[PDB]
This record gives sequence, structure tokens and C-alpha cells, in this order.
Amino acid sequence: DPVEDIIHRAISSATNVESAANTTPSSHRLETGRVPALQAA
Amino acid sequence: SDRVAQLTVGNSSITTQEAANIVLAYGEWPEYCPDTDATAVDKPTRPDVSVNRFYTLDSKMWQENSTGWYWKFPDVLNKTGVFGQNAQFHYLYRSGFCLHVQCNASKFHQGALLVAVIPEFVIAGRGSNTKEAPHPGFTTTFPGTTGATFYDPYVLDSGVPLSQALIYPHQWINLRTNNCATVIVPYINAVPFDSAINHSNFGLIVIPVSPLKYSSGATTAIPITITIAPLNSEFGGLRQAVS
Repeated sequence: DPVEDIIHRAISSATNVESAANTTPSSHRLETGRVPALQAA
Repeated sequence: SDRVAQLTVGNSSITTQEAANIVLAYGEWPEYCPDTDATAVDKPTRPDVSVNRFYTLDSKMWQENSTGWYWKFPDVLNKTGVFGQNAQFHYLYRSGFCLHVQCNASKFHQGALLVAVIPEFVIAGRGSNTKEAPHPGFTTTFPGTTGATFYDPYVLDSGVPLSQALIYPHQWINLRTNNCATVIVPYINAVPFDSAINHSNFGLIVIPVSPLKYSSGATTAIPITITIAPLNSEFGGLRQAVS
């Protein structure tokens, strides 16, 4: 009923880390479309 | 049921009919490196047939005035077989071993050998200098398949007496009782993987304590052959060949 337009977060997330990170076992990739080596700096 | 044994590893097998027993070094079996003790982040190779088999070295003639012998492991197998090619292409290395020293003699011969396994067996120099100083050559420290004869077996060429060297894993080859000694050794090192070219873990040693004696007319040539075999061997860090 009065003037209307008078009426009108982050990214990071900290984690408690005790020791260094582990490593999970991997396999071989033979497929197209999914590439982790190409970056854009 | 105790003097007769057969040891089949890979595509090779050793029989014996006059054995004594089989010694596990420090009560443990050679195994692969667990995930809670590994420090590399690559996947290791495990050939498991092509590298786990009995390799037979050359024979050493045992005489009246022998002062004894020593090999370095895994130095003697860096140039023989597919174990010698996996230990050159790969930076890292881990294995156990299974040793077997054959020496037969008749019922009219006498003598005894001491077949022991010495972890981290460091050769000493032989000079009275307090700094320059004498140090052993590379063919004396890392001899290869031809071994090396001791100069002073009473102190094991390291200033450490033979009379206490039964604290290591060992057997005896007494020519009236047996003809072969078998020692099974796990991987003993302060790091999980280590290089197979710079660092030899332990050294097999055969020293005749009581000398070979025989009456006239008997067979004068008594050889000593050594047949060794890697067990649970795995490599890592692939690159080009370095010998």
C-alpha cells in the first residue's frame, strides 16, 4: 500500500583436520568427456 | 619325516634327503607392505612368478686353508633374470628371501660350516690410521655373484667376533649330520621401501669353523653351491634403467 521498493552467505567451509590426507586406490580411465588434467588458470 | 624335504617356489624346486630343519629369521614370514605403513602414493608391481623362484649362483670350492666368504643381498640378483630387470627400472624395492646352501661330503670326511644371515653387514677397513684412512673398494663392499673371501674371519671383517655371531639367524653344515642349511628371512629395514642398488639389506656368510679333513684317496674337490630365492617381492617408481 505505501511505496513498495522501500521494503526491499559465503563459499569456504572450515573442517577440523588432524593428520595429513590419505590416498585412495585408483584404476585406469578409457573414456571421453571426463578430463581432470585440463585446467584454466 | 624330518630329514626329507622339498621346497617348490615358482617354477623351481629343491629336494633334500639329509636336511636338519628350516629356520625362520626372527619368527616372521615375508609379506607385502600394509597400507598403514606405506609412504609412496603410486601402485606397485607384483610379478609373483617371474621373480619369486630359485636362482642358483656359482660354486665355491672348499679347501684346507679357506678363511671363508660373503655375498650381499639383493646385490647378487640385480643382473640375473627378470628380478634383475625389475630392480633397475624401478626406484623402490621390497622383498623377502629364502636361502639354501648345499654342501655334500662322504662318510669319511669331516668339518663344519657356519651359514648365518647378518642384517646391515658393514665391511671395515684394515688400517691403523686415526685420520687419511683406508676404506674398502666397491667390489669388496658390493661383490656380486662371485662373493668375496674374508681376510680375518675371526672378527668377521668388521671388528666384531665370530664367537657371538650365533645371535643372528643361522644353521650349521656338519658333514656327519646334514648337507644343507635353509634360512627364510623377512624384510628388515627402517623404511618401508628402499632402493635395491644403493642399499643391500643383509649379507649371507659361510665360514668353515672346523676345517675340512679327509684321509688319502678320498675325493679332494668339495664345492659349495648357493641357491637363493626372493619371496613376496614388489617394486615401485618406474623410470629408465640405472645399474
